[PDB]
Amino acid sequence: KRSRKESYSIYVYKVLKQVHPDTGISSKAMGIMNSFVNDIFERIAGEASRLAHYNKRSTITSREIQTAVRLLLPGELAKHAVSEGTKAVTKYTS
Amino acid sequence: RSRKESYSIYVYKVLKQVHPDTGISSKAMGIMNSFVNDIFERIAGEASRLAHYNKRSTITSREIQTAVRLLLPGELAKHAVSEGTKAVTKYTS
Amino acid sequence: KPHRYRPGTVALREIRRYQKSTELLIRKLPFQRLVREIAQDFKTDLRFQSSAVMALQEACEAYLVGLFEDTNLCAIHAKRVTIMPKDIQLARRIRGERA
Amino acid sequence: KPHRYRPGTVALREIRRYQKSTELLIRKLPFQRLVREIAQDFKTDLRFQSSAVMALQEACEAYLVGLFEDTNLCAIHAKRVTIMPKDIQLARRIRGERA
Amino acid sequence: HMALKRINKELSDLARDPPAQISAGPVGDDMFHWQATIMGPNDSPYQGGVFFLTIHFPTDYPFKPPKVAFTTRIYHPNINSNGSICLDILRSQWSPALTISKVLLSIASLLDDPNPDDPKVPEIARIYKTDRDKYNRISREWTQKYAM
Amino acid sequence: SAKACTRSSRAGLQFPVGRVHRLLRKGNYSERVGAGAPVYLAAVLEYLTAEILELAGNAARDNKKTRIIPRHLQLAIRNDEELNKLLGRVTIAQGGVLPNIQAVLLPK
Amino acid sequence: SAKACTRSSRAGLQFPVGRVHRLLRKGNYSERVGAGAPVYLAAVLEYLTAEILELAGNAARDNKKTRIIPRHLQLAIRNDEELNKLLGRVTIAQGGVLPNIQAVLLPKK
Amino acid sequence: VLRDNIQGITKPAIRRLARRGGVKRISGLIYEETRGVLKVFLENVIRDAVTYTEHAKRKTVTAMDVVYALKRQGRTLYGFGG
Amino acid sequence: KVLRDNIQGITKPAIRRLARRGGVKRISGLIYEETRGVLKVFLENVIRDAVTYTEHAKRKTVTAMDVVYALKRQGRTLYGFGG
Amino acid sequence: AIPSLSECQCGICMEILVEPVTLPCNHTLCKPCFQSTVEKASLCCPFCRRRVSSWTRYHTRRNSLVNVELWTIIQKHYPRECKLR
DNA sequence: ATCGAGAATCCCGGTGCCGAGGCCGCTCAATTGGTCGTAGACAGCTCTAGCACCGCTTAAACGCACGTACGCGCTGTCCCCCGCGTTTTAACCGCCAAGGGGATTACTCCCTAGTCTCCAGGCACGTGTCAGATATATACATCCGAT
DNA sequence: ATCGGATGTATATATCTGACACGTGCCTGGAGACTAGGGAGTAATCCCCTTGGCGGTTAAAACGCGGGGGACAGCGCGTACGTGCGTTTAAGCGGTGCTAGAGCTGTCTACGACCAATTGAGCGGCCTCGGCACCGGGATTCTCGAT
Ligand SMILES: [Zn+2]
Ligand SMILES: [Zn+2]
Repeated sequence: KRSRKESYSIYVYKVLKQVHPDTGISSKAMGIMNSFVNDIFERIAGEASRLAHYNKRSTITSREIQTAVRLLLPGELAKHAVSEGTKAVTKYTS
Repeated sequence: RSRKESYSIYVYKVLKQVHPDTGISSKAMGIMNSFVNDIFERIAGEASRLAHYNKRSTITSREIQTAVRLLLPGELAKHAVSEGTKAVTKYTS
Repeated sequence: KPHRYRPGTVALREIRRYQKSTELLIRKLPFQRLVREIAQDFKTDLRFQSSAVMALQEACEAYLVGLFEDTNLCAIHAKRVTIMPKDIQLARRIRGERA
Repeated sequence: KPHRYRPGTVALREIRRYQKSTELLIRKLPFQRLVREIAQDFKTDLRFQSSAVMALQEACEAYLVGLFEDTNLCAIHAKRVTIMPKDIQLARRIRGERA
Repeated sequence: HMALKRINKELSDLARDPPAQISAGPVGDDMFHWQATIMGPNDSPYQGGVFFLTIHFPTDYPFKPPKVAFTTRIYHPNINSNGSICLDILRSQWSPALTISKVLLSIASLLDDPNPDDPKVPEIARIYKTDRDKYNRISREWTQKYAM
Repeated sequence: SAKACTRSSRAGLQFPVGRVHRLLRKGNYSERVGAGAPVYLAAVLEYLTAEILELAGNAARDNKKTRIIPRHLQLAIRNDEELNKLLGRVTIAQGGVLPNIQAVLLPK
Repeated sequence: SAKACTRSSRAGLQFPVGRVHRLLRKGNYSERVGAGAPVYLAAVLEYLTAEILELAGNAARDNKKTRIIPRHLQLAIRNDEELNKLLGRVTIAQGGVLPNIQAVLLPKK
Repeated sequence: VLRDNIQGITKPAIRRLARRGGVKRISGLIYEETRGVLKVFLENVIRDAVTYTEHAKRKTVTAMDVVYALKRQGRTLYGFGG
Repeated sequence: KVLRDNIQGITKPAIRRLARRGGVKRISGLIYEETRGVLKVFLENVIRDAVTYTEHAKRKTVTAMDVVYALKRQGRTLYGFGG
Repeated sequence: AIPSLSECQCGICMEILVEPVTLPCNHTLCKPCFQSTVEKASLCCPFCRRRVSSWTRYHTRRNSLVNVELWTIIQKHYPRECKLR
């Protein structure tokens, strides 16, 4: 058989079945969504890495990710994303 | 105190190689330091990305050569590739 | 007696038609041949995946459409409706492509 | 009887003078005050290294000089010599700043 | 403040129109700590089971969920030995519009129909899925000695 | 939160915390990766994905369709003030362009 | 070579090979770093530095000065076609602009 | 060997792109300028795509090389991988 | 010690000098307000990132390196001030 | 018609509406309650669980969150309890 | 201001096909439990430079007036895009056929990381002197009104 | 086409001052030698998918013609901007004092890496039915010549 290749298809589909329970998605649209998720992951991770390097640290904590989100996302996408991430981290820890 | 590393002395050596008479002020040397750091970061990042693309875990001299070919324009790229190849060949023996 | 539309009313219909669709506007074989010619100029005896040529076509068409939008704005700036080579040159120069 | 230059020659003289030099054309104290005002709009109780203000002034003057070059090109494109706000708006749009 | 008015209104509703088989009240001097009592559902192997639990209110209410914890323990896939409850209303899909009556009714309804998708104690859920009679007899054995 | 349940469900997410943790740790970003970075990053990614998908589904519904296609993604992205700014240098394949005819060109 | 001199002298460079090796190793670029990568990178950096310095010194001599100031670096960078493309989006502090005036604005003959 | 294939980008094929760009009227000298700028763009992208191909020691240009070159030039493309 | 309406400190002669360095021979009368707005927008965009960088470090002074990092992040590299 | 006092009670704080906001689902509630449920709750409608993230982003950056047609009625017809609020 | 003929676009109903969504088998990547070295969180002290004030020049900003040259509206000519009909060209589709090279697997060896020891290259600090800026006085190129 | 003032710019000379180029102490980072293990280079095999060729049919390209609308040049008006002068404002420079916060050092405790056994989440392959594409007929709606 072919070698295994990972993707974000099932998670994007699970997210889609929450906002719109009665809507499907094409294969090309799923490819575009996977590319978008990969691109944003790379952007945020790289900004966090540089941010941690500037302060002579060795760890990428949630603070570096928060500041990277603040730097990268536009006006209020940043506010809402920071709120969601803080909510998720607080819910995970306790 | 603290010790801060910089490319000042090597830049001065190169300057005295090309122009034995001219000096260089402080702001120009700071600009040269910034330029060297910027080019280092560009080439190193491109080489790392090339290594990641091919599922390698090392940065050899051919990754650096391909990064140089990608970044620099035509004649600059050709001359830089020649200089790097010559330096590696002279160093290995 | 034969019915003719006034000059300009069939151009707007085409504008509305082609901004509502998503297909590619260049024929596939001539573009593929041009891509192969340029590539064989770079390195001889090369092979292409079909997806490679399709991606190249997508990118080229998007670039040309954007350049034509900027060219149209440049033409309208000088109180014209006809786009001319100087409009393309000015748009490219301001965008920083040729300087 | 008093001697005065025809309108335009002193403008060219200033063009030649200010393109030959390298100093900063904006007075430092007003720019420092404006930077401090914007910063306190962002975060209160902030202090500024002098190098920070100097770097900000350098960047802003370079940006404005480039924008004025683009504005001059846009103005000449429409068979004019005065730069007008629409030239600035078109230059900003084509560069993608305002879109 | 606002949370005080909210909790007083909740208590007033609870006193005026108490639900069926659930009784809640302020256990301590402060209104933040509460005690609740739940009776086992009629169509279940939990007959005769009375359960006491504690309610701890977070400082910001109702924008954050309350903490309900069993004083005793029950043999259910969604309840561990410490008394924690695994219900989506409690933590995941909590909304400020919900009231104490709704969450207590949901907790009571959990006993009739267990949730096997994400149980707190996987082994007992697997035992129940293997055979219903064993799960019923074990639950009855625990509840005939510890519930009362 | 209580243990003995999946990390993606402890935080109430759908995107994988473990996969993102591995990608951060093996991605040549930093020497060490904290325990709370993957949760935050997964939350941000899921928020962005849901935000785009909601508008895409609305655009699909406005066409009496029931399946999202790249045209709907382009329509959703380019009509939003912040999503257009975030994805400004990005080209969506087979997405077309927004209908926009300058008012000067219209007949008078 | 003889494997007895300094690494920069063994490779024939003026830029440090050991420092570049350390910067590549500690910079979070790859898990492993080869043995000939720092030499190649140092050679490229030194070549670019020498080119820019030569052009700047030529400008300074044409200006009857014996000290490169940022104006001379700006002149050298912007006059060249390859360097200006490599450093197109970069701003030089205290560098100024090249003198040019559009032919339309000049006085009528 | 192939030669003179830039004339396969015909006049109607350029008029369609102009129409999608929102252009009502077109002069007669536009087509040659468009062909020239398109050739420049294609050369710029294909050079880096072939460079990526040669580094990997392959003889076929995959779509991922084109995607990587486009991302390298600040023209990120969605739909073909990455 | 608040500051108010300081953008009027970017006087008309300064804008004329900047235009002259840009190669402009004749200037309209409404250019100055447009230039003031553009300058304010650019300053806000840069200073926001500078302040974000300085708060991530738990500092209270905006150093030159924060400004340089913000400028590089925005695609406008600046030489001669470090890094 | 004129809404009644009981019908104008916020379902979150159980008090009178101050600066009401109406979601695209025609559910009205207090502005402080809306901000608190956006920041600390799941960022939806507290009643029907309709996702209102994009609507919030669109309307709060231009200060258009607050209902104005009904705010005048609330502030005009019932002054005393708004004053003590 | 309008009526009407010719033409393009949108609506609606029926048929069909292929690809999106669900199910099954399985392998490997994530989970859990335990241990260990070190990164960074915190307290304390030093001392650098960022801030605030005061007084004196005098340079840059401001306000006003005159006039001219450039922006803008209008008219007229002509020629070059546009819309439509006809003919020629080759793109596109379905099909078959061969083989190049991409992708996976197994084996081996040698190249790089990690550790310890040692020493000299480069950094910080201190000092002299000369390259460049400034003041002052001519020489010459250039501009503008008048012939 | 000249020619005179008149103004601004460029050239030569003295001088003096602070930044650049060099020298010295020292200490921290780089060089030298050695060992262990996995990463990558090489050889081999399989089979996917790339390239090449034929035949047909028909959608798109190429060519030509008539003409109308738009590009471009010439004119006239008047208003807004340039140039110059006198006056008011606040930038720039120096000098002093104070303290807030950046920077560095020492302890130590908890968080993150590493390793081994284990199992269920997610991936690959199969299958089927419904959503969307397409065709054909009719209703709806801009368009333009003629009033
Ligand atoms: Zn309320
Ligand atoms: Zn609702």
